[PDB]
Amino acid sequence: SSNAKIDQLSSDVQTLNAKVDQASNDANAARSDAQAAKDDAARANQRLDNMAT
Amino acid sequence: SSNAKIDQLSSDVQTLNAKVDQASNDANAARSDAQAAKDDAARANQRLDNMAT
Amino acid sequence: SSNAKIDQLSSDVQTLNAKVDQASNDANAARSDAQAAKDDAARANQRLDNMAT
Repeated sequence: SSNAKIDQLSSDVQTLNAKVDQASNDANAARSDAQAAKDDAARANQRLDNMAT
Repeated sequence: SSNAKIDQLSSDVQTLNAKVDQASNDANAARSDAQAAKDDAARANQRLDNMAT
Repeated sequence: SSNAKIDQLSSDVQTLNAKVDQASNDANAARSDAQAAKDDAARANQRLDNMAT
């Protein structure tokens, strides 16, 4: 049914919106965590580099 | 065409579902990897902190 | 309205496509950054491991 199909698509879209917003949250969180870790690892390696002296 | 437009939207939705599920996989993987790296960098810095003594 | 609802869904889909592509970019970037950080932290810990000797 045309109306039935439109209604199913409306629900599908809402479900996708929720999934999409959640994927972004996870991605932004990951972007953040990765940035912090990359900096902290860079810091540990700098400290090691200065160890010879 | 109404039916034609509905059919195109149905296909678009399916494509988005696949893209959405893939973005979540990448995000969750990244969240995991970042957590592990942040911990490992934190560990390296702790070991360095204890180096003075 | 059937046509009105179809038009709203078309716009919703386009918005989701943009959000979906952006979430993937963030996720892939995060995957990359996390990989680099995990390697750099692993490197710092290896260097520390060799410190005893």
